[PDB]
Amino acid sequence: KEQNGDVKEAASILQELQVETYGSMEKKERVEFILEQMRLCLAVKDYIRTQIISKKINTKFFQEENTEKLKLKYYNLMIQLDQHEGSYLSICKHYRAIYDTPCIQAESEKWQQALKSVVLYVILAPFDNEQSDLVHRISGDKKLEEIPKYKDLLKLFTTMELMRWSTLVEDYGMELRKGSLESPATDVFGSTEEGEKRWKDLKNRVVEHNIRIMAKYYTRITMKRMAQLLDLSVDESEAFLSNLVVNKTIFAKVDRLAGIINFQRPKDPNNLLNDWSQKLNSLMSLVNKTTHLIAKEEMIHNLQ
Amino acid sequence: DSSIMMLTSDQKPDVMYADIGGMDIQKQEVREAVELPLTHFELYKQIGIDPPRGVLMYGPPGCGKTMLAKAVAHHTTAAFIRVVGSEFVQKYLGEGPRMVRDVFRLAKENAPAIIFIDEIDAIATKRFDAQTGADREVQRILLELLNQMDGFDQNVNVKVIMATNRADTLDPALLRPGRLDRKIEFPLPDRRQKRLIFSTITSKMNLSEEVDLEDYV
Amino acid sequence: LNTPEDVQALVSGKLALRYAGRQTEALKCVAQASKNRSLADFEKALTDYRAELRDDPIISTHLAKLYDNLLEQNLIRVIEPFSRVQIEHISSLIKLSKADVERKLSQM
Amino acid sequence: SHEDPGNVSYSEIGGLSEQIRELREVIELPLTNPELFQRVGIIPPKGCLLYGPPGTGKTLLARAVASQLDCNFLKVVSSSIVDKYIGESARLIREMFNYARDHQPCIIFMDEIDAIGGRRFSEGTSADREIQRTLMELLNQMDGFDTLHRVKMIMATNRP
Amino acid sequence: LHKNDIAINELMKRYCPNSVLVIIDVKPKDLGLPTEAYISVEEVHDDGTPTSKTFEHVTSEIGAEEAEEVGVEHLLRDIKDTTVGTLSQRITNQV
Amino acid sequence: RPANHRQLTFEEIAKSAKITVNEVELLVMKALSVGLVKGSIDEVDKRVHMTWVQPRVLDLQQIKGMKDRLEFWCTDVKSMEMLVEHQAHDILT
Repeated sequence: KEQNGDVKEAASILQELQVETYGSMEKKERVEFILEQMRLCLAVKDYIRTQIISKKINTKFFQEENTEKLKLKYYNLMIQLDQHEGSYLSICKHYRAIYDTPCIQAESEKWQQALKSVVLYVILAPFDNEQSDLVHRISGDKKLEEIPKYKDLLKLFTTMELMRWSTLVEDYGMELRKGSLESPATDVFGSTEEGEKRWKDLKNRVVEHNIRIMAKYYTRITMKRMAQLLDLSVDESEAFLSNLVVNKTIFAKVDRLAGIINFQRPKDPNNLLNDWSQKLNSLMSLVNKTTHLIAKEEMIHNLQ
Repeated sequence: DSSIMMLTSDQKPDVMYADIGGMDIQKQEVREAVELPLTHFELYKQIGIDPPRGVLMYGPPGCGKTMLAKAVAHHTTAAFIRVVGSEFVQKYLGEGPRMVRDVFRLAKENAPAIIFIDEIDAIATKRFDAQTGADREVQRILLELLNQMDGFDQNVNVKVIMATNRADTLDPALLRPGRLDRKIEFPLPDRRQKRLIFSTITSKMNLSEEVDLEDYV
Repeated sequence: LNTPEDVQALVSGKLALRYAGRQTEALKCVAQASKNRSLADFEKALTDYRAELRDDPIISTHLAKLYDNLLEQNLIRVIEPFSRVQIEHISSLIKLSKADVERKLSQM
Repeated sequence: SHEDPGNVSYSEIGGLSEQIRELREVIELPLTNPELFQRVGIIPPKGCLLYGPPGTGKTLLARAVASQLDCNFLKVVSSSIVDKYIGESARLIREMFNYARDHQPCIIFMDEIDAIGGRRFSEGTSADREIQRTLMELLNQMDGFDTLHRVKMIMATNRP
Repeated sequence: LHKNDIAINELMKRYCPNSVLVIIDVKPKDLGLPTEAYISVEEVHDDGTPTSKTFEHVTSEIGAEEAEEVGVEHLLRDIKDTTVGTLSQRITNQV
Repeated sequence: RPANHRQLTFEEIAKSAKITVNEVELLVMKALSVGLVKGSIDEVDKRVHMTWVQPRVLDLQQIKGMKDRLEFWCTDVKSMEMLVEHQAHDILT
């Protein structure tokens, strides 16, 4: 409080944390004091000092059940800690722990920004199983689908609507203008920092999603028509597909001499399932056609 | 079955051959005794050597006896069996015979089985019960051990090794060349294996950047 | 040994700084070139100090760091081909050294 | 196993100076965080020996923090390993550990390390290596060769 | 099938809800398959009548049980299991 | 269209679809995402590839397809099954 502290005041309190843990019985005073050195070491700019002291934070469990919403209200401070130094799967539990204070506050402003901060981070999360059910867990809010950007956001989630990226840039660059609510748009888009890497993460998502659905929908395709149908440039697809091959999880194929490129099976090594599919699948359905067309013969021969 | 059975399934002892600190005496000779004759058997053929029966390692307790044995178990090739000498002795004054029955029939039941016997106590069990103070008991299980030491086949590929610092309840007929031939006694420390082992133990602890360890060599 | 951090820390040692000179400059430049695996830096500061480079008769360790790095470089450059590949696909994807840094890949 | 009672306070008699703090380090803190020891790479503190007087540092004043912690507090009075079919000793060592490591940070507690009814003789006739091989297979399945997942040994005796 | 089928369907459903009747033949010289199985559900129609309990068909099949051919396969004696390669599949082909 | 042409052009698509030459890729990839057909289109020449589909009846009461394919196939595999019998005449022996 003298000079609003510094690193050397923080250097006092960091050795004055490890002593003051285990002497007496305490649950809450260390939490509502434990906020202080974490908002110090976020301003010490290191963020691995923040993760060292986060390794000091996480070792205290049973932090729910503090009576009269006392640390549920501290959850705004714990997310204020874990805002920057949390990656895009840390933001999932982060932005679902954001809901606990507006859970009973009903709050048509801070629960409204709880709605927007719980809607605007699913795309930020990578392509994983947790995306695949978090899109169904954002399914279940009541006034979030009143926001048409939730309709746009669920519209991005199943083949993403083969579109122009800048139209979605319109629809989601309106959100920094939108309302008094601006901080989810700050955290995702209105940042000249990690949020600009979230802009480029949305770039990653749109070209990566063109890969995700079109790598199913490829038989033969030209190079530059792809490159301009990826909502981006032609020669820039050199780097913009070298990243998608250090993605290294799609086996692919390209030709630069003729442009005919292709994402497909490893070049028909096993010819069997053509025979198996046709004969077994369809023609055993056809030998079932005997078994159930005599049944439908009995259907029509009810009245015949 | 052998202590569970035949290098009890999943257990690497997780002591690296590289984790051993410069034992160019120990590693080379133990390699020649056990790790080599499984591989280059035709050189033993081509020179007609009749390879050695079993190394007798000893020395100070903690210069890498059990470490080296468990490290050969870590980097084994054949059917190793980990055996502690008296973890399963069952007051049969002469269960060492049933041990060697397991050895025989399980080394030819498996691939040749390499069996190290740790904590050599298998002569002196706890229900010594005869006339004088286990003179003829310890002596009878020693001479019994000798009886199932002289006639394996010279060709039953079982590597037998002993490691304690106590050859006093052990018969000095076990030191006749032909049975426990290889004499190796380990150095206590020495110089430059302080360098080697001071380097190797720091493979995981994270070394605060100038706190050096040549001073301690 | 492939521990370049300790090469840095032990040219930073006190007796290395007691008997410093030019062969330690060769060791430090080759050390940083191995620390960052820059093959151009490696070959460059290799050729710069040839009179001190003879005193290691094992240039095979050096050209094997070249070679044994170039293995996994052509591994990450034999899987990178099927995304958007360029001029020859078999000659000059290899970091465009001059045009003919190979007879190495083809030699392998 | 689970006849094991507890104390109605941490201070059932008194004298908790090193007791609370050092027993707290030897049990509870690396079970909360193994990565601190994984800056070094070693298992958790291999366990003190509560020796001293028979009854202020032997069986009483042993369950102070145990009352507070309540994780895997079993009893081993170490007479149950000296068996009938004498190789059931090591089998019941397996039955001790392979039943213990469920409550995952385990409390290996052993009052009266060498306990059977009566007194003990010396290094002559049969007051012998029962204890040594039994105790080395104990130490075998305690640490050294075989253990798993932040199990805390606690030895507590002065009788043997 | 006939019209009384739905009446004994009405009474067979009150004993078991998912009941199933069996159309048989007394002399199957068939392809062949053995006797039939239905399923009685209510789909009523596109017509708007009171409830139509029209007989839907269950695909019928046959299982097996230990010790139930002991004398019968002994009497036939014409049992030929392992000959697939000349006849047992050309019968299926023809069929 | 009377198949055996399944890998085909694009101008009939851009003519019957009342769409242009350019907007057939949106067409085919969105129509695959709908779920009435599942064939991965040869996109390099705008060449169609198709799968399972939903019918709207054949020749006016299905005369022609039924006869000339179904009964033609009937006598095909029936008579060549008789030929299987003819060469397999006494291999049952």
